[PDB]
Amino acid sequence: EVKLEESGGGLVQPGGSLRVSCATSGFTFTDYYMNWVRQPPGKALEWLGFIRNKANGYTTEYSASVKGRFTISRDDSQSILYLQMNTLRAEDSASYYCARDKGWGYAMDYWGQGTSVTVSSAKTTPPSVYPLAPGSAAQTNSMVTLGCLVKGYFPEPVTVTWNSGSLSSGVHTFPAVLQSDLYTLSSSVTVPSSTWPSETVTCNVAHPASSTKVDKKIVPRD
Amino acid sequence: DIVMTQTPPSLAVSLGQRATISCKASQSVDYDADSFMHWYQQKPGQPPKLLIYAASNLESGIPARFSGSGSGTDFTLNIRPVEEEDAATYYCQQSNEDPWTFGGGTKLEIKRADAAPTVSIFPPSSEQLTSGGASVVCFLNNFYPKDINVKWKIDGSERQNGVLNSWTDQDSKDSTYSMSSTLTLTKDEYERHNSYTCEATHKTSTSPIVKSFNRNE
Amino acid sequence: KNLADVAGIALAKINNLIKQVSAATEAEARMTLAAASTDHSNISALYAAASNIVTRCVLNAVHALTSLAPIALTAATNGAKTSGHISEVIDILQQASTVAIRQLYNKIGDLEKQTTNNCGTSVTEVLEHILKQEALKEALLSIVKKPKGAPDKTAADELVTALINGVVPNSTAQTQKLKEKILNTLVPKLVEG
Repeated sequence: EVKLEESGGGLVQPGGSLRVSCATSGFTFTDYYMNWVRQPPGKALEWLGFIRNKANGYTTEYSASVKGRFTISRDDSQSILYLQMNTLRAEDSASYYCARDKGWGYAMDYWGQGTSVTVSSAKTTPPSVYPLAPGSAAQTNSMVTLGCLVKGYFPEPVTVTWNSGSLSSGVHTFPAVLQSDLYTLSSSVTVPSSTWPSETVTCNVAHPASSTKVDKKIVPRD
Repeated sequence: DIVMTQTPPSLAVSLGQRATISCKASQSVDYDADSFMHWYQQKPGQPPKLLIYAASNLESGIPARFSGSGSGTDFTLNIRPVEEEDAATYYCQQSNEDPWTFGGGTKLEIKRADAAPTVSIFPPSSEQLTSGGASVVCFLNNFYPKDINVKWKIDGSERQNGVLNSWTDQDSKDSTYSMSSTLTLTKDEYERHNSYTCEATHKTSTSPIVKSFNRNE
Repeated sequence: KNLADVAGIALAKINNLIKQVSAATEAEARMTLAAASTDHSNISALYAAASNIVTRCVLNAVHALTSLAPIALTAATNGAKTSGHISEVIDILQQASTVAIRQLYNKIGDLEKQTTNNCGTSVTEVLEHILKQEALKEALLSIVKKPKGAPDKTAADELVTALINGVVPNSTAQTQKLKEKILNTLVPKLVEG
């Protein structure tokens, strides 16, 4: 039904600018107030501002942390919401959420998936993707666990799927760890021993900031 | 300029029991008898979901297990009975005075029966060795509670440096945790030794779960 | 002197009640003009509920004044004086040139008892009191309700805006925020059905 998506996130240099946008469908965009909310990694939600509808003058409210640097605007013809960010700082790095207001600057009843912004002077590094196959020390058991290691990328996030999403249960993707200004994560998957290695198992790693899509097949070791 | 204080910061509740999370406002967020306090649920990596608006109104589509109460400066959110899907962080928000502010959040953990981890170890891939690095990876999957200790032993002696651990958030379906432990060495240091073991000590057993491999096969 | 202290308190209350009747009747005047200029069945029913509230502010404030003035006059001058416009006597008493004071102090404590039930001292203030009342909210929701589907939220916006332009013609940031606050307090009832 109601759908809001966020787009435009990426890596920005300190002091730079970025515009994120929110495409909405499934409701009469013109009748609703719209909000922007952000959440820095590992921190609390933070309200940024809202924009009024046509009936109430298209005016805006902002939090003080963002007043003067950010500008919220909307396009009623295309039912799209914008947030324009200027003079970005490192602590502006967060996931930015577009959220529809339930009233007139009230509660937020619908939220988008969010778009990620990283403000940093380090540059984009594509990940190294290594397959993790059993060492054949504990050869047999009915369920076998495979993995793949995603090392040395920047910025977050990366997406990991197994067999193009067809293998979704029994998957654990672990949160990235930052060392030396590069992130590393790993992902495990467990499959029946009757299905590997007789059938193929591939982990698919996507890093939008580098526009890279990488597939690694898990082949038995050596 | 209203500050929101949630208590407790962390809470563990058994299935079927009651969870109570409280928000205390630095000044009143009410307008006469009408409240401007709202509650949100956020599962890890997902967008927040509105549960209760104006202190006590249950938003459409939200199960009756959630309820809110309070007035003026003190409010509570109630979950009865608690279910596995409730593993999440909960936020209060006030829209009484500009700017709107959020509480710091309360993480709810759902208790379950103790479960031992499933452990598997992986040698460095040949693709990574060519670049000069060597990562040994140990997965510890689907255990509870979250507290766990991993030791690495190279040729029988404990190694403390180059070890990085990462926990998943509590699973929404089975209420377990998983963790990955990565020991990264140089290719030169890796090829100097033969036997590599990760040892997991968890409340479910006094003896550790040990998985290992030998580098020459 | 103790009479010069209470005389100052009585005159401050009399001046405040006089400004209450001025603000409330000024709201009523703009509402009656706004009701006569426009020919809609719906918005006129709002002015009916609003006028009944504003007039009753005036009746209450005048009732308090006419009760307080003879009381203040007896205290300021113990010699028999019970007439209106005592403003001159307590004012000069307050500057220069006990039973009745006790009588007065109680009436002032009695008056503030009803300080919570007092509409504004300005036209913006009385307007805020109008929208806070259940009688106006009850009238507004009955107009926007539909028998089948949900009550119309866009019409509630329009009716409150027209009312706000009846009482306060020049829009302010406070008027906009006041309009949003009242409409927000009704959000639970505009989603029923």
